[PDB]
Amino acid sequence: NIKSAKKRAIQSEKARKHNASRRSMMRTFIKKVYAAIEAGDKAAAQKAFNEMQPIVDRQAAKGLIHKNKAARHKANLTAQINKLA
Amino acid sequence: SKEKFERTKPHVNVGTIGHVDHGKTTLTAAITTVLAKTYGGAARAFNQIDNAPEEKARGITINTSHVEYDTPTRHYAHVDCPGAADYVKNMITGAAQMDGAILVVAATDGPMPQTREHILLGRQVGVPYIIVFLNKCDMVDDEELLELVEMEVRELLSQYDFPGDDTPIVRGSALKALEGDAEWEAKILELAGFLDSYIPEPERAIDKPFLLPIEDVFSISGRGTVVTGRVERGIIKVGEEVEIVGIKETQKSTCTGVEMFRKLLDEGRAGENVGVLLRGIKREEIERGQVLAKPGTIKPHTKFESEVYILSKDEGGRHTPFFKGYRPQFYFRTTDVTGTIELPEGVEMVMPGDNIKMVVTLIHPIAMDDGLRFAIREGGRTVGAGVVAKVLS
Amino acid sequence: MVTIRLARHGAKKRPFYQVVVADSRNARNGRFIERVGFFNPIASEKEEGTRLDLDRIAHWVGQGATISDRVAALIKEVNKAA
Amino acid sequence: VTSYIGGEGHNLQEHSVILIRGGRVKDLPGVRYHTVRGALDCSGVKDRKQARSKYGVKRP
Amino acid sequence: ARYLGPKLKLSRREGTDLFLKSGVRAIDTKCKIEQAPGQHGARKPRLSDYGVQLREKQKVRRIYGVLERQFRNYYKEAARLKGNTGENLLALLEGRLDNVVYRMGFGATRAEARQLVSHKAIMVNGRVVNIASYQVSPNDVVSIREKAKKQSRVKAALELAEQREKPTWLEVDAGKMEGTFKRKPERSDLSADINEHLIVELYSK
RNA sequence: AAAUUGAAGAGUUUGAUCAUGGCUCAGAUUGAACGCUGGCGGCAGGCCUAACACAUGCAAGUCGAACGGUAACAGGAAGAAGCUUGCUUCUUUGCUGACGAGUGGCGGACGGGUGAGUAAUGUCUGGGAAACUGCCUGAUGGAGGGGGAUAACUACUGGAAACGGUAGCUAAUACCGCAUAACGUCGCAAGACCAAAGAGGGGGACCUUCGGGCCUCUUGCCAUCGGAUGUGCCCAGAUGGGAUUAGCUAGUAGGUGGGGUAACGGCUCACCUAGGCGACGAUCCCUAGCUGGUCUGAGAGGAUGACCAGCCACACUGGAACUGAGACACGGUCCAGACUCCUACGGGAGGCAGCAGUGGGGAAUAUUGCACAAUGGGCGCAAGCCUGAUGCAGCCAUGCCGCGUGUAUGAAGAAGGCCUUCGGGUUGUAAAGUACUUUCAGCGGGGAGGAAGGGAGUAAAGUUAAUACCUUUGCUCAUUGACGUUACCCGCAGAAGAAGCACCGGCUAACUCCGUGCCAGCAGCCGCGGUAAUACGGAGGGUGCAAGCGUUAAUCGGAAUUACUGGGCGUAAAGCGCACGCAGGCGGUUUGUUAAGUCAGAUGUGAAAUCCCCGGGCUCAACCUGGGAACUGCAUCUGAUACUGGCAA
RNA sequence: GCCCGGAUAGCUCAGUCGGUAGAGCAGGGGAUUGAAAAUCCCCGUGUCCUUGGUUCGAUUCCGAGUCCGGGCACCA
Ligand SMILES: Nc1nc2c(ncn2[C@@H]2O[C@H](COP(=O)(O)OP(=O)(O)OP(=O)(O)O)[C@@H](O)[C@H]2O)c(=O)[nH]1
Ligand SMILES: [Mg+2]
Ligand SMILES: [Mg+2]
Ligand SMILES: [Mg+2]
Ligand SMILES: [Mg+2]
Ligand SMILES: [Mg+2]
Ligand SMILES: [Mg+2]
Ligand SMILES: [Mg+2]
Ligand SMILES: [Mg+2]
Ligand SMILES: [Mg+2]
Ligand SMILES: [Mg+2]
Ligand SMILES: [Mg+2]
Ligand SMILES: [Mg+2]
Ligand SMILES: [Mg+2]
Ligand SMILES: [Mg+2]
Ligand SMILES: [Mg+2]
Ligand SMILES: [Mg+2]
Ligand SMILES: [Mg+2]
Ligand SMILES: [Mg+2]
Ligand SMILES: [Mg+2]
Ligand SMILES: [Mg+2]
Ligand SMILES: [Mg+2]
Ligand SMILES: [Mg+2]
Ligand SMILES: [Mg+2]
Ligand SMILES: [Mg+2]
Ligand SMILES: [Mg+2]
Ligand SMILES: [Mg+2]
Ligand SMILES: [Mg+2]
Ligand SMILES: [Mg+2]
Ligand SMILES: [Mg+2]
Ligand SMILES: [Mg+2]
Ligand SMILES: [Mg+2]
Ligand SMILES: [Mg+2]
Ligand SMILES: [Mg+2]
Ligand SMILES: [Mg+2]
Ligand SMILES: [Mg+2]
Ligand SMILES: [Mg+2]
Ligand SMILES: [Mg+2]
Ligand SMILES: [Mg+2]
Ligand SMILES: [Mg+2]
Ligand SMILES: [Mg+2]
Ligand SMILES: [Mg+2]
Ligand SMILES: [Mg+2]
Ligand SMILES: [Mg+2]
Ligand SMILES: [Mg+2]
Ligand SMILES: [Mg+2]
Ligand SMILES: [Mg+2]
Ligand SMILES: [Mg+2]
Ligand SMILES: [Mg+2]
Ligand SMILES: [Mg+2]
Ligand SMILES: [Mg+2]
Ligand SMILES: [Mg+2]
Ligand SMILES: [Mg+2]
Ligand SMILES: [Mg+2]
Ligand SMILES: [Mg+2]
Ligand SMILES: [Mg+2]
Ligand SMILES: [Mg+2]
Ligand SMILES: [Mg+2]
Ligand SMILES: [Mg+2]
Ligand SMILES: [Mg+2]
Ligand SMILES: [Mg+2]
Ligand SMILES: [Mg+2]
Ligand SMILES: [Mg+2]
Ligand SMILES: [Mg+2]
Ligand SMILES: [Mg+2]
Ligand SMILES: [Mg+2]
Ligand SMILES: [Mg+2]
Ligand SMILES: [Mg+2]
Ligand SMILES: [Mg+2]
Ligand SMILES: [Mg+2]
Ligand SMILES: [Mg+2]
Ligand SMILES: [Mg+2]
Ligand SMILES: [Mg+2]
Ligand SMILES: [Mg+2]
Ligand SMILES: [Mg+2]
Ligand SMILES: [Mg+2]
Ligand SMILES: [Mg+2]
Ligand SMILES: [Mg+2]
Ligand SMILES: [Mg+2]
Ligand SMILES: [Mg+2]
Ligand SMILES: [Mg+2]
Ligand SMILES: [Mg+2]
Ligand SMILES: [Mg+2]
Ligand SMILES: [Mg+2]
Ligand SMILES: [Mg+2]
Ligand SMILES: [Mg+2]
Ligand SMILES: [Mg+2]
Ligand SMILES: [Mg+2]
Ligand SMILES: [Mg+2]
Ligand SMILES: [Mg+2]
Ligand SMILES: [Mg+2]
Ligand SMILES: [Mg+2]
Ligand SMILES: [Mg+2]
Ligand SMILES: [Mg+2]
Ligand SMILES: [Mg+2]
Ligand SMILES: [Mg+2]
Ligand SMILES: [Mg+2]
Ligand SMILES: [Mg+2]
Ligand SMILES: [Mg+2]
Ligand SMILES: [Mg+2]
Ligand SMILES: [Mg+2]
Ligand SMILES: [Mg+2]
Ligand SMILES: [Mg+2]
Ligand SMILES: [Mg+2]
Ligand SMILES: [Mg+2]
Ligand SMILES: [Mg+2]
Ligand SMILES: [Mg+2]
Ligand SMILES: [Mg+2]
Ligand SMILES: [Mg+2]
Ligand SMILES: [Mg+2]
Ligand SMILES: [Mg+2]
Ligand SMILES: [Mg+2]
Ligand SMILES: [Mg+2]
Ligand SMILES: [Mg+2]
Ligand SMILES: [Mg+2]
Ligand SMILES: [Mg+2]
Ligand SMILES: [Mg+2]
Ligand SMILES: [Mg+2]
Ligand SMILES: [Mg+2]
Ligand SMILES: [Mg+2]
Ligand SMILES: [Mg+2]
Ligand SMILES: [Mg+2]
Ligand SMILES: [Mg+2]
Ligand SMILES: [Mg+2]
Ligand SMILES: [Mg+2]
Ligand SMILES: [Mg+2]
Ligand SMILES: [Mg+2]
Ligand SMILES: [Mg+2]
Ligand SMILES: [Mg+2]
Ligand SMILES: [Mg+2]
Ligand SMILES: [Mg+2]
Ligand SMILES: [Mg+2]
Ligand SMILES: [Mg+2]
Ligand SMILES: [Mg+2]
Ligand SMILES: [Mg+2]
Ligand SMILES: [Mg+2]
Ligand SMILES: [Mg+2]
Ligand SMILES: [Mg+2]
Ligand SMILES: [Mg+2]
Ligand SMILES: [Mg+2]
Ligand SMILES: [Mg+2]
Ligand SMILES: [Mg+2]
Repeated sequence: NIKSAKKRAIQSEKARKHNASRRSMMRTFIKKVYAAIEAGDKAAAQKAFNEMQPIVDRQAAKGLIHKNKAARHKANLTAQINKLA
Repeated sequence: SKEKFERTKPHVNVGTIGHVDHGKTTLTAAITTVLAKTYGGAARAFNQIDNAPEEKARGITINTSHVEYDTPTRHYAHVDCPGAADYVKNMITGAAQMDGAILVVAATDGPMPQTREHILLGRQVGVPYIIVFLNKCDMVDDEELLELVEMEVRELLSQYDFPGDDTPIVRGSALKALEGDAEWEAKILELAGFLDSYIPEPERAIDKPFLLPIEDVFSISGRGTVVTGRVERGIIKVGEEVEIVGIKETQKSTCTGVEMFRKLLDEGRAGENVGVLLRGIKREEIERGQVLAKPGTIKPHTKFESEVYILSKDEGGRHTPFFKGYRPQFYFRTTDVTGTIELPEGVEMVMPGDNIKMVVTLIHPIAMDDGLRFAIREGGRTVGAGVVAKVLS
Repeated sequence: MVTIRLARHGAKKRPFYQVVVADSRNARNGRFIERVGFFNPIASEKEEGTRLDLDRIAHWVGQGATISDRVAALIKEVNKAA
Repeated sequence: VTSYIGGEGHNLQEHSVILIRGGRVKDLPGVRYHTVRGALDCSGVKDRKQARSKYGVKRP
Repeated sequence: ARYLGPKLKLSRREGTDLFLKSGVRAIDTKCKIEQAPGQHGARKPRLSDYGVQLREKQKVRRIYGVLERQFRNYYKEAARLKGNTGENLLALLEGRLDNVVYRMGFGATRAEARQLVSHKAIMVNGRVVNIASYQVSPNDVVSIREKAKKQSRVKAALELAEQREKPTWLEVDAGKMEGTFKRKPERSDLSADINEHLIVELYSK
């Protein structure tokens, strides 16, 4: 390509390697809660929720995840713990 | 079109002349590799002098190719002529712009019919100086046989009105100097010395207004249509008004970049081959034969009086009388053109070897002024030289 | 970032600037919120020249609108200067 | 299509590229165009003086 | 831009004296006026309703020295202005600078006044003006500059203006070549012969 | 005060007529083209077809006050070596200033270009929100302790190149812990949970271990809550043509529940119900960017959407996401396809519907312009550097406007041409000649206004421990123009340099004759031309128009020939063969009652430009431009309730 | 830049290997009927695409050109 600001074509390739890793980490911790939900009482689910709550809020602050995404991942997920168990 | 051409060392337009398949084009290939190795100029090769399908399957050259070899004293500009009997028309354009030729007669074959036709065209058009070069040598290992050919070349030039005995004859194989033989490399370095010594500094016309005959039109995927040729008189500055006059009619234009062998120029001076660039003109509408003049200097004419000197059998021309309605080819600066002759009153017939004036109506108009020199030709041969007397149109 | 800038209208060799409140991203002559007076550089010593409604400037600059290099000085021209 | 060649005499033959303007003749059924005299290969009419924009002729 | 042809020929075709060839002498009696427009002036014309209108339009053009493109623009301005469309056509023509300079007396003919305007001689409100179609505003002071003041062509031409009717809407000094355009010209003040009515009709269709 | 003063007909069917009715013409135009003649200025304009293919130069960079770099480069300082001992050679020095490379940050999504698609996802007005919002900004003040590593640089290799790998090594506002938390997020609440980066201009006092510890200020970095700003969505009507397209439709139409979205939603799933759209045109088809406007018109309308400005859409063709405040990204990425290039045949580059330029297709349409001086726009603490944004330099009458090829007198009514009843007429005061001016071109000299600033120094006022730096304001300096031999002015010389092309039976201003004898040709309609032509060529008077004029194409007009304003249907074209009848259109009449229609008012809005009036500004004018009206809207809120409807008796 | 083909009286075609070119359709001095279907007579009415050469003599054999046809290349 015909720009010295190509740097952004690599720089962004370098970004998403990191950006996908922290994103994948969060959604595995959310999957850990959804795994605990289904056949489990008020114990294993809320332990997994207590683990992911710091992780989801942290990634919301960095600009990876928007604060509304994080708000739903508590709101709808706490309702699964509250209603079922 | 990147590096700027520095105006140092006098420009001279050189070119090879000689018989068919006589080491004429191969001489140009030898001069490049010899001069480029020792002095340290640009290299090039024998291929770039003549490629295409026409000059490979056959081997013979048609197009007037150009080469630029440099030396301490002067900056030369080569013009390799075709050489055959069929290619005399495009040769005369290459031979007209040439100042000092390099004749090519060979030590095995010797002088041949075309060699006499080439030197004939050189005199009437304009070839002041000439240098001989034996382009085989090594094939016939003998002292007496090779030197007998040198005598007949001295006879030819002196017979056809050149210096002859005074011309510096050189010997040397072109193919031997192409590889790397120390004896034959030095013998063509001697030819470069003979070019400097014999041919003097050429006299230009950098005062009277701009004119430039077109030898070959290009359509450079570049800039637009480009026209090549030697600047006959005046100068060419970039972004200057240029009127194209000659065949068809007349068209206004402007120069947007002059060059010298793929290198930039500010001022295209007189007496040097340059590729002048024209603005807002297509490939087809501009053709070969027209001239790049300054607006108002020259006007296209289709009728003119002219003092024609007809040749006899001894000089080389017609041997029979002719009457009004005869149509020969009139070679002006570059191109030729057909035209009907109208003789004066009190002249029944024009005999060969005679001085008379006559009106000449041309089929195509060409740019001309009073005191322009031309050479009439017909039937694959010369007819009569002359000069323009009066304008009519 | 909203900004108060000159728009450049008028004929060739005869400029007439329409000082105007617009978004920075929008083009010079294009989109704007509201025009706030004008400027005429080729007016000379006579009746009219430069007019700039200072009440509307306080509504934008007081909020948060940057003033361009020229319009900043046309404020300095209209208030005090002489 | 078919195109009417105006004026007296012409240089059109076999091929020859010609410019065509609109306008019926109202006589020849089918002909609905004119050849512009002067444009391209279609030359001007010989010896016309009055009305020479039509018929594409130069000054005298 | 200008006619620059045989000027008195126009007066015969029209019939009436157009003041094109007025000049130093008062009356011509030097063209066979009325009865010789061209080769066939003896031919009595039938003269249609389109004719009389087109003749009347050409009369007012040729008097004031104006061309169809510029004259058609005066109609467009005259229509857009208040009051009578006919009276405005004439009033806008009369407000021209080459007309005012003629009516002041600084020019034997209207073409002379036009050249005198053109050639930087005329000056109004301390400003030089080259334009013949300069619309002279009410309450102005046209005058000649000190360089070309009291030259050969003007002094002889001003003596002719004493024989002329002399407008009421403008005033002239005569001593120091100084004029004063006061009010806009009234219909009843000037002409009383050239019909505006027919010109208003011609352009309407 | 003003804001509209605006409405023409004629030829043509017949022996003649009046009607009906087509056909044609006079006028406006324009992204025009060609033709003929081919002088200027000003303000404009300039690939409509191939969204065709593109070589060559360019169009987004930028920051040393974020950091390693003791630096790629060019240059001072401690010291060195030659020898003309200051002339030269030359190692160290953040150390001279800065900066090629690089990580960072912020820009590249704006600003430019083109209408391929799109008949509604889009556009216009009017609404609503269920939203996000880098940089600007108003608060609330934090801003504390750590630690891997990571390029460049080596080191070592792979590759023809493009572009890698492996061993170290190191830097940061880069990167992730960490304590830390609010009116923040979540919960019914108790609780739990969630962040940051330091720089730089200066310093008296005292620590000096000199890296200066430490105080100042300016800026950055944060946390929500509010601005302003764009952007996402959503509903109302409006926005082409076709029924020789009447049936289309299965995530289809709704529900519950889960996921996902910045945000709601069949956005997407699982199940449930059987819908939904449709004769006030669904579906399918063809064509089409849309609007402000433009052209036209008496107006209603009709046509159109080049230039300027708003919005959408697209980027070699089909996809997908990544990065971001913003893109599913014209000059990013990755595939896929077609098309040209380079090679060591292994794999590679490749995107002008930027700006110039080119080849092509064409009736046809620009300069491989100069500059950041200017307003912007990007980054920067400032200088700056970048910009084909923008201005402007050229080209072309393609136009709009204003200038000019002189202006007086001039009778022998000359010559010559043309006509003639040969008496004369006419060309024609035309010309020749006499009076003269001499705006433009051409020369020679003056010379504005586009320029605001920025920079370097000064006196004060803020700041503070401080008369230092820093911030602000006066004040002295020397400067900044691509245009540019500028706008404009003044002297010079001498009418000198400076014309047009239509047609001239009729309609339509303008006729005499030599005619090429239904030949040559003319023509927009009626028609001309067949040995006496105003209708053909030609000479020739005019007629007409002017640096243009013609021809042609195209839209309206006239055409009241799609008629709403404003036509008809006995015989001219046109009453279904005649009934019944749902949907639809219309509906007698007096008292209530509503307020949908209807009207009155008011508020909001109908972007700017355009149009118009009043003005002003350039020598006037086009042109630009200040200020009002308007934008036949729509929306609401409150009232007249006669008239229409509804709901009543 | 160079290779090839094409041209014959007004139009459509015959004729040539040097022996000096013809046909219809044409048209004209031409008669019919105010012009006329069918009539008669009558000529070719010619730069053999142009020009030169080898020649006793060239359409015809050999150069050089004209404008047009189609083919292959060169990037200052
Ligand atoms: N033995 C020998 N042969 C040579 C020499 N130089 C050239 N040649 C030969 O000559 C030929 C070159 O002929 P040129 O006349 O140069 O080529 P050309 O100019 O294209 O030929 P034309 O265009 O036909 O004149 C080649 O085939 C060579 O083999 C030499 O020195 N010795
Ligand atoms: Mg995975
Ligand atoms: Mg996983
Ligand atoms: Mg934690
Ligand atoms: Mg992100
Ligand atoms: Mg001034
Ligand atoms: Mg700036
Ligand atoms: Mg027509
Ligand atoms: Mg005619
Ligand atoms: Mg004009
Ligand atoms: Mg009208
Ligand atoms: Mg009023
Ligand atoms: Mg009107
Ligand atoms: Mg009749
Ligand atoms: Mg009848
Ligand atoms: Mg033209
Ligand atoms: Mg033309
Ligand atoms: Mg010209
Ligand atoms: Mg312009
Ligand atoms: Mg296009
Ligand atoms: Mg199209
Ligand atoms: Mg297209
Ligand atoms: Mg393309
Ligand atoms: Mg380059
Ligand atoms: Mg490039
Ligand atoms: Mg530093
Ligand atoms: Mg750097
Ligand atoms: Mg981009
Ligand atoms: Mg976009
Ligand atoms: Mg744009
Ligand atoms: Mg854009
Ligand atoms: Mg363009
Ligand atoms: Mg467009
Ligand atoms: Mg558009
Ligand atoms: Mg919608
Ligand atoms: Mg959308
Ligand atoms: Mg609202
Ligand atoms: Mg918010
Ligand atoms: Mg940011
Ligand atoms: Mg960002
Ligand atoms: Mg933020
Ligand atoms: Mg702040
Ligand atoms: Mg407070
Ligand atoms: Mg407080
Ligand atoms: Mg604060
Ligand atoms: Mg660390
Ligand atoms: Mg470490
Ligand atoms: Mg490593
Ligand atoms: Mg390591
Ligand atoms: Mg360190
Ligand atoms: Mg650190
Ligand atoms: Mg960080
Ligand atoms: Mg903790
Ligand atoms: Mg705590
Ligand atoms: Mg709550
Ligand atoms: Mg930290
Ligand atoms: Mg600090
Ligand atoms: Mg510091
Ligand atoms: Mg401290
Ligand atoms: Mg908003
Ligand atoms: Mg489903
Ligand atoms: Mg997002
Ligand atoms: Mg109408
Ligand atoms: Mg439309
Ligand atoms: Mg366009
Ligand atoms: Mg433009
Ligand atoms: Mg635009
Ligand atoms: Mg939108
Ligand atoms: Mg694509
Ligand atoms: Mg796509
Ligand atoms: Mg898609
Ligand atoms: Mg993101
Ligand atoms: Mg988004
Ligand atoms: Mg897009
Ligand atoms: Mg997508
Ligand atoms: Mg691009
Ligand atoms: Mg692909
Ligand atoms: Mg490239
Ligand atoms: Mg490129
Ligand atoms: Mg382009
Ligand atoms: Mg082109
Ligand atoms: Mg073409
Ligand atoms: Mg250039
Ligand atoms: Mg430049
Ligand atoms: Mg530049
Ligand atoms: Mg610069
Ligand atoms: Mg500069
Ligand atoms: Mg700037
Ligand atoms: Mg600063
Ligand atoms: Mg650059
Ligand atoms: Mg010109
Ligand atoms: Mg106008
Ligand atoms: Mg004379
Ligand atoms: Mg000059
Ligand atoms: Mg002034
Ligand atoms: Mg200035
Ligand atoms: Mg200043
Ligand atoms: Mg000033
Ligand atoms: Mg300062
Ligand atoms: Mg100081
Ligand atoms: Mg300069
Ligand atoms: Mg300059
Ligand atoms: Mg000057
Ligand atoms: Mg000006
Ligand atoms: Mg004189
Ligand atoms: Mg004279
Ligand atoms: Mg006949
Ligand atoms: Mg027409
Ligand atoms: Mg006679
Ligand atoms: Mg006629
Ligand atoms: Mg006639
Ligand atoms: Mg005449
Ligand atoms: Mg026209
Ligand atoms: Mg109508
Ligand atoms: Mg009717
Ligand atoms: Mg009937
Ligand atoms: Mg009937
Ligand atoms: Mg019927
Ligand atoms: Mg009936
Ligand atoms: Mg019913
Ligand atoms: Mg009803
Ligand atoms: Mg009723
Ligand atoms: Mg009803
Ligand atoms: Mg109501
Ligand atoms: Mg109302
Ligand atoms: Mg209102
Ligand atoms: Mg508006
Ligand atoms: Mg306005
Ligand atoms: Mg007024
Ligand atoms: Mg005004
Ligand atoms: Mg004014
Ligand atoms: Mg003024
Ligand atoms: Mg206007
Ligand atoms: Mg306004
Ligand atoms: Mg208003
Ligand atoms: Mg009112
Ligand atoms: Mg209103
Ligand atoms: Mg309006
Ligand atoms: Mg009420
Ligand atoms: Mg009631
Ligand atoms: Mg009442
Ligand atoms: Mg009621």
